[PDB]
Amino acid sequence: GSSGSMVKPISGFLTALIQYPVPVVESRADIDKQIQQIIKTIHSTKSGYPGLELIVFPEYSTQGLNTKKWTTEEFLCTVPGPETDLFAEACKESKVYGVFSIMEKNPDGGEPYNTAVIIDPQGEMILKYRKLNPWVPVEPWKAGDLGLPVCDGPGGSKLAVCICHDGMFPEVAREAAYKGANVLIRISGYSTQVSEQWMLTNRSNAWQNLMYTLSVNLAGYDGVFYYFGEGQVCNFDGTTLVQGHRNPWEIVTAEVYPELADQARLGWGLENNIYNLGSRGYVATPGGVKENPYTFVKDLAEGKYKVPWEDEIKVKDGSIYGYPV
Amino acid sequence: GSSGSMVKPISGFLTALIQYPVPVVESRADIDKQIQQIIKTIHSTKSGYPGLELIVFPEYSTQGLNTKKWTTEEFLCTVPGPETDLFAEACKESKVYGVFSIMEKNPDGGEPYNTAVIIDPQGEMILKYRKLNPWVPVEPWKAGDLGLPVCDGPGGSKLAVCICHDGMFPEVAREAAYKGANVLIRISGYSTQVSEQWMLTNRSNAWQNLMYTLSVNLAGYDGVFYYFGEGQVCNFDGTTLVQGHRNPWEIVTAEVYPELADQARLGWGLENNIYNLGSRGYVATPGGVKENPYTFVKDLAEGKYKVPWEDEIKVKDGSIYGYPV
Amino acid sequence: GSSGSMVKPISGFLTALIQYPVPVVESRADIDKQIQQIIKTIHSTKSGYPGLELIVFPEYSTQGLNTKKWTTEEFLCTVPGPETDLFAEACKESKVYGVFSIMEKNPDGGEPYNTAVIIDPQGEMILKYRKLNPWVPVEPWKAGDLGLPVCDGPGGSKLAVCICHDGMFPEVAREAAYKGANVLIRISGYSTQVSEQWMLTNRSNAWQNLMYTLSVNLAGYDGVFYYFGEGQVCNFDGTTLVQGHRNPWEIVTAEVYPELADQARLGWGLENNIYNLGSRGYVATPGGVKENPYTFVKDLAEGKYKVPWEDEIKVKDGSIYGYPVK
Amino acid sequence: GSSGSMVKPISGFLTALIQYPVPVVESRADIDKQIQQIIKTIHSTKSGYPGLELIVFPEYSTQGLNTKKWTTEEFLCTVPGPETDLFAEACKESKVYGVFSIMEKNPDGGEPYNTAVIIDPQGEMILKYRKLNPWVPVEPWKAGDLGLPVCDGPGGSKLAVCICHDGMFPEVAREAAYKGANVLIRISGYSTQVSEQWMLTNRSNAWQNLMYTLSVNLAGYDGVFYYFGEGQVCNFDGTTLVQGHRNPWEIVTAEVYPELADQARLGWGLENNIYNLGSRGYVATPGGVKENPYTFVKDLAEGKYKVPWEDEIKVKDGSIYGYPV
Amino acid sequence: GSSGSMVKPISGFLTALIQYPVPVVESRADIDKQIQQIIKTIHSTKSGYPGLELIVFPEYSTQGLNTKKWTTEEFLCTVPGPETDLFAEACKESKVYGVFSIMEKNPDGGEPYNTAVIIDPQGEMILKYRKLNPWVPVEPWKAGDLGLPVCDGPGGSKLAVCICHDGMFPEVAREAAYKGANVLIRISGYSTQVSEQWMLTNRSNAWQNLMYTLSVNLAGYDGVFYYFGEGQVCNFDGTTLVQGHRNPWEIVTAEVYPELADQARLGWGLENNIYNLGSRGYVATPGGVKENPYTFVKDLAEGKYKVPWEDEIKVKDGSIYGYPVKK
Amino acid sequence: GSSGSMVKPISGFLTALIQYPVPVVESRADIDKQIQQIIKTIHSTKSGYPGLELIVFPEYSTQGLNTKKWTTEEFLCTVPGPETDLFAEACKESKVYGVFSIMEKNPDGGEPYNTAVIIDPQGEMILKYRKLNPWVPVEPWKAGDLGLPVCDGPGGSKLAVCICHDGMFPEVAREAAYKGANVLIRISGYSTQVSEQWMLTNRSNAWQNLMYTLSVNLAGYDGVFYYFGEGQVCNFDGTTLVQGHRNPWEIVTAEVYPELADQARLGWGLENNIYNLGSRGYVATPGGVKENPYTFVKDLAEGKYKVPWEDEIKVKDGSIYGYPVK
Ligand code: NA
Ligand code: NA
Ligand code: NA
Ligand code: NA
Ligand code: NA
Ligand code: NA
Ligand code: NA
Ligand code: NA
Ligand code: NA
Ligand code: NA
Ligand code: NA
Ligand code: NA
Ligand code: NA
Ligand code: NA
Ligand code: NA
Repeated sequence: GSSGSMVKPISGFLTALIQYPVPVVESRADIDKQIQQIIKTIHSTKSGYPGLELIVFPEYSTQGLNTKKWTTEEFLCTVPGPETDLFAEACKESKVYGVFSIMEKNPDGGEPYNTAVIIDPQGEMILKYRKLNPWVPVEPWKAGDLGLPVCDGPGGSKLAVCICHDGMFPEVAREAAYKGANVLIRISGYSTQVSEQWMLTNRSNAWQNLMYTLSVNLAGYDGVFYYFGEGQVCNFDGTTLVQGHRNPWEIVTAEVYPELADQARLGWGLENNIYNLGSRGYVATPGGVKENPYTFVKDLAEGKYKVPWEDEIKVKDGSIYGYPV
Repeated sequence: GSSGSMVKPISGFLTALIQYPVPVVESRADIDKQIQQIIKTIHSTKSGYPGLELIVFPEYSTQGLNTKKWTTEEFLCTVPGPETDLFAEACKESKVYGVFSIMEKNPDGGEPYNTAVIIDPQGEMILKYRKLNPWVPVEPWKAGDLGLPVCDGPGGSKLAVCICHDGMFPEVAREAAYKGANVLIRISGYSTQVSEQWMLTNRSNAWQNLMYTLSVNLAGYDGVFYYFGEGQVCNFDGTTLVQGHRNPWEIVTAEVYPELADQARLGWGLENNIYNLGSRGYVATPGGVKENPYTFVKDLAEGKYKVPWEDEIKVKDGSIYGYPV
Repeated sequence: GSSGSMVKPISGFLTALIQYPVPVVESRADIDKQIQQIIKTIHSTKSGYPGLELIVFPEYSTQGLNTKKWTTEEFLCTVPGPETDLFAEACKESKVYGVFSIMEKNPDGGEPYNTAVIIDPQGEMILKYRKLNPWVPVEPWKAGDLGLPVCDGPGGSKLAVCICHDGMFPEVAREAAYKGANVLIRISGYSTQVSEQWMLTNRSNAWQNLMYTLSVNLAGYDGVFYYFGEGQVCNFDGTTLVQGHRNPWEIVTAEVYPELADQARLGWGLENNIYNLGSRGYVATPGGVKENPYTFVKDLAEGKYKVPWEDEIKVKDGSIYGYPVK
Repeated sequence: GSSGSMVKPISGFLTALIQYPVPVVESRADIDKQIQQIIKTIHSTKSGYPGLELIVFPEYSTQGLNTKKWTTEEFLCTVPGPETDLFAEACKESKVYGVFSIMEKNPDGGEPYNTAVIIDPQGEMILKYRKLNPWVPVEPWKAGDLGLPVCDGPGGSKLAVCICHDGMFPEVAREAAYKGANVLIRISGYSTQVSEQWMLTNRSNAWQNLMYTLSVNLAGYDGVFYYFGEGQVCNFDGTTLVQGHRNPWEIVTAEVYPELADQARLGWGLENNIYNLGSRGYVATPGGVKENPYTFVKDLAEGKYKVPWEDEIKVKDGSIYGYPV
Repeated sequence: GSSGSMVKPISGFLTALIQYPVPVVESRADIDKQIQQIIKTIHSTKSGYPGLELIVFPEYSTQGLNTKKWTTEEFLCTVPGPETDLFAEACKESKVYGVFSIMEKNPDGGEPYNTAVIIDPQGEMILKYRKLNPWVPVEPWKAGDLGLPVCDGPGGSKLAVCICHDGMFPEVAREAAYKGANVLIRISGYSTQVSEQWMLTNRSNAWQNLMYTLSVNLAGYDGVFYYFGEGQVCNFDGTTLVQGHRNPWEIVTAEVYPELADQARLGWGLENNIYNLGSRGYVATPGGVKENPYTFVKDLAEGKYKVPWEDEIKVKDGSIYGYPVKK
Repeated sequence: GSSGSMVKPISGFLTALIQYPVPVVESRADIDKQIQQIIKTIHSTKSGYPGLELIVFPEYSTQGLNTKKWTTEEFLCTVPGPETDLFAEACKESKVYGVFSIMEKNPDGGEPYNTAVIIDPQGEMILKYRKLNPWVPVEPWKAGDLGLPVCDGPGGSKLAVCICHDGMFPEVAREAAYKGANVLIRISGYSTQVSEQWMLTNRSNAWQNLMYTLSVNLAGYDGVFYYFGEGQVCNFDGTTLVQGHRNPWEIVTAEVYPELADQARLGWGLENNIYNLGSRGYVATPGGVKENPYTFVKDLAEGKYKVPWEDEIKVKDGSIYGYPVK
């Protein structure tokens, strides 16, 4: 990749990551005002960067983090719904791919999901993802049930999205890559608690999988936490190409060349780790050793991952934040 | 942890990571010479740091990387054998735990293993590990078949060792932690190709698992590659506490406090990721959702991990380095 | 220490350092407004971080830096007084230790002090400190007369506070440690002039004394200076564990483990400097050489510290900032 | 200051800091060898940098750290003596100021001193300093008894020297400045244990006192420790101007402008800390408050500095390193 | 230099670089507001830093970047004019040198210029510079026609100013030095696209010419771009002495010692590059070889600089930003 | 680019920059030893990195910096000559492009040149460059007279080479780019005096020209100077991709993708500076303003570049290093 210009590059695409100000949301009218602001930002960012093809908004940019109201019906939406339809129309008008965050009413009447979507330049929803790893114990969201999907994006990209806490699990980035993604998008609403670990994992998620990472967090203060922004683009070898600071409204742009990541995946010998993981020691054993050597992988596959100190873990429900058990 | 002093700390232990000069080895006599030099280093390092409890030598410190001879009978050892017995006697005399690298004859006559051992202050071998992920296509070693073991170490530690390339797989660090390790040791013989990614993964391996990492590579030139050294100690939150440069014989020391990592594992709410991985969204679903959402985990567990571009991967054997297919 | 979570750690405590926006204060009503905002921040920060035990506000967070009014009666408070009582009630309700800044009317009628207090989770004032080293020539405050006190804090801590400019004097950090502190708190209202030296001294103050440092400055623009924020937590070996940027309202949190600093003080050989300072060369001389080798220490002790170029120093009063020379 | 050229600057002087290889010294003949090497280095460095006025060698550059022989008569010298005479002749011939390290026989037959000298371009010894703060418990040296002297140096400098561990005490840098020094020279023989804290204190020692710092350590391995080098020049505001790495024989040069430090001392208002220390709150109290507010200063002045936990300190003699009672 | 205090240093001067908030400007009334705010900032900054002698405002601090109105008559000014007269009165009252940005009506009726001025402590305009390298294709400004002037400044300085994109051309910094400048001031209204390259070029512009650099950008969001601030002072050897972050209203101050740069220029042997450029290999050839070895220098001098891939360059007019393509 | 693997990438090429130990050279026999060692390094490096296409050796790697002997006939070579023939045979055998440094006898008997060559995988010399900017006053070399040439390299590259001090002149990097280079190679024998400025200029040379930079210096001590190594690969936007430290024999490798730099040159709008330099303000003036605004460019083009303080410059000959003046 590169820090880029304002044009569609010959190889690849231009992205803008928006360090969107954290919303303070008290009612549905406030959600409508965030929707209008997000839409305004799509058009304005396209006017400033005419070659733009992928614009990325953070987790909670639509609805905020009003922890006293965020699972009320007033604060939830269907996906797709009227709100994603408005985002879609704006993506169609500006001819961009957009990434949006919606807290989603559960269609079966159970606990709501934390959802991300990608909409293409024709206004079609091409990816819907439900956050696999809610940020417990503060978050009430149901664990996502759609796996980690991938879609075709601009400039030969294969895109996956993950949300905030998801990106701390190397299993999320590995899965994205395994499903074919050469660009992992991470949209986020973290407080300052993990500012260093955000940058660190954006780099490791990239390197381990020969995959670009594009990552952005909300920025500013909502009366409880400060959200750090730190929009970040990492090359497929883990090198940071562009890094935002902690200001509301910082825009982080870069040229990304997906073909280079694909080529490394096809071409690399030493450090072709995405391939090596499941085909070990291929010089000694033609084709590589396929059997799994990791007990955690077996246990997790079987739905019985259990750390040996689990009985002594103190925080296992939401009571510390006042959620009923 | 801390950059420390030369004493046994009240809560933990003192470690010395040796950026051992890369050996140039032409015969078994040269291996004997390296053995003697390693042993000399155990005693000298203990004399300089009287509180020392864990001394760590890099991969290939015993035998070098003579790629024309490294799988000949002359260049291989049994584990345990006379060579590990000499290391053991030195650990007993200096009253330290030691970590050593031996290229190991395969007891069935097949391809040899790349092995690491931990020996305790009584001279007992308490851990034997065979490199799970050889550095293909340059390395001829058989994929390890002993899993990733853990043992009791000094200062309340639970130690695991991995070797070089292994530490680029987040699955290795995750497995170590899952088996109970609160300190992952990475012994390494990498060339300069991965200097940045070495530091990056030592940090991410620590953070993702609330685990200390202690990591050291050979240093210097062997006539083919330059080996970067870069001994590194990372806190359980991923923060680098001490970092060596690229000189032969640099010694990197630090105080490590294993109980702090155990306590974070028992105590942390937000970012208790080692627990969260297999018990998702516990606020919405009491006890957490246990079902595996990752296709790669299923496929790997089933011995059928296969990336979707596998047929187009160019490097699948050792022919580029002159190994017969 | 560590960058931490939102829980009370098993060995220590969780702290939040608030890069409070610099207040623009024109009247007593504005001071009341800041008090309300500080109190609101205590409750809101505790709700976000349930394990929180120590919340730290910067210098001038209560009253601002209105240099045309800051020594008028309207802009000063008694310590304790109604304002610290309101802070105390908030610390009691949220069950936290709090650190606050109050410009203090001098009880004898002389020049006012720049004061910091620590209030415990029962709402008791457990520490009162008057700034030893006013930021001259801009600051009008009387040099502090209470020494550098220490108190018991959360998680086995022994806390000391210093204010802004104080932390540029290694003598301040040394004194805190010598009085028993294993955590030095620095509350500050600096402009951008010293941004780099802020971070540097927070590290050196820690390392030299085998002591944690927790330090935070106001952030934002007041119409004259930009205040840099840069909340910072340093390990007892000087390593920065967490670092804020320059934004108003950034919260910097960390886990601190005071017992690790105490243990290093008891255990370290090489680099046990807090002990070595006054007991030199103990291998050659059993018990160490005790006699003072520093002329500045003697002179300062005797109230006659005088640099050899003192007669040629140009700035010796507040006239450059329009203070009358008295 | 500046990273400079190879000329005598119009306002100041050029310095070369030598990351001299740590000597391995087994006899007096080896000490003679180091003397010859040091002298060779004076001449060669002057030939390379014709404007050079101050060359600085590290602690133990003459005699090494043979901890089994370093207090024997064979390994000690008188100061002045034949060895400093040879250094002096070399300074005279090359027309430079030089800074040298000698372990010094105690003229009364008691424990030896660790000594530094400055010799001028006429071959006169203009400064003799005995290490105030031996690095206990490893070092056997008697605590210095000459205070912290200052002398006139090149380019309007007032020079002080301190040794290794001394520079960890802010009281040493403060004393140098109080005696009139505008350049503090730190010659050192530290192991890698304090690499970070070396750079940190070289910066703080400068900033706190509006003083340049010029600091250099031995580099390389002596069979026990690795010595980090890291020659460092800091501006009077604490900014690092030039920084060496950890290699034997690295030369760190810089232009230093002493009059700029003197001018800041005369001119600065805010942050004139060297003046402010003993004259507090001068706006409220004309002339400043002079009384000492620091108990440690009183106690130290009275020869009774005693930390409140002193009875529980574990390391109070050299027994951990095998020094008798 | 040094991070400094708030006094006039004995050898040099104190500067304040203002990371002025990017204005959102809809009308002339908004331009008048910015003028008042700039003036307020001059007085307030002087009150905070009594030794201050040079205050620097960014490009577009007066008029913003309203790309739909920025070349209308309502949004342009004459230089000098009533607006620079108000800046001048404020410099006189506070006794400082000031650096200001004005989008300038072209006196011949052609396309407007992007202009910077320096005003001295007596309120006299001592430098006027028209941006040589407009930020194309977004900017409509006429390429500057006044060269790169220099003037006398405080503390023995010889000042030059350049504007934003200008500082990406090493030819600009070289020219400033060649004309005698020992301090190059760069005033800027860049978006985040070049945040790293800003810091990099401020250092290289300094080192290559044995020249101090003082550089500052607008900060904040205007509804289209985020402007990064990053006020920066570099020593004459390229070392960064002080660095601002990306916040609106950050003030970056430093002591600068111009005489140290002059002395290096007179004194340095190895790396006296500003001299070496045009007198090569003087040990082998007494006086140095003077002939041009660079084809680009010849071509540029002759007004025929043409890169060998020029015919394939895609962006050669303003159409991608909706500017009509003329002639 | 990328930190890469050991393979020929699908879009570009793999390079190895050798931080070759500084030679201490006392005679022609020592030069022959360096030639053998360089050749050995070509073969060994190819064995370690089978996809390698470009290997780069530093300035003075063949002959050292024996300043008392370096212009004697014994220490000089012809270019081409037997020595470059041996390098060429090694490049042919290993199938790599190689970059070498030779101090070159002047064919007219005058002062010698400091020369760099590029040899291709068929053993053909495809580029010869004489150092334009000798490192005065220490260097005795004649100012180069061949301009700054360019050649075709591996992976669609257009290569230029410059030598040490040359890379401190932005005019050198600009010229390389103007002649078509998308990869500038800088081979160097600097002392530690310019360590920081080396890294800085390698980045600015890249960014200003939308050009990759590949740069490497000798490393180690020769009895006079320490040579810093610091092999460095910069992306065409100025971002450092790989950075060596100061050790002898460090090998710095990277994948470089020349077509990405060409594409940015064709495609970029904002910051297409290599184009913008000579066609200014093209929105206001169709085609851009072509007239030169820089007096230094006019003066230099006219062979009359003269700084206004030139009469007061103190160092104008080699006398400070003992070179006779005339
Ligand atoms: Na638009
Ligand atoms: Na950007
Ligand atoms: Na269990
Ligand atoms: Na593998
Ligand atoms: Na297995
Ligand atoms: Na423990
Ligand atoms: Na994993
Ligand atoms: Na330099
Ligand atoms: Na200090
Ligand atoms: Na790599
Ligand atoms: Na000869
Ligand atoms: Na020739
Ligand atoms: Na490399
Ligand atoms: Na010409
Ligand atoms: Na000519």
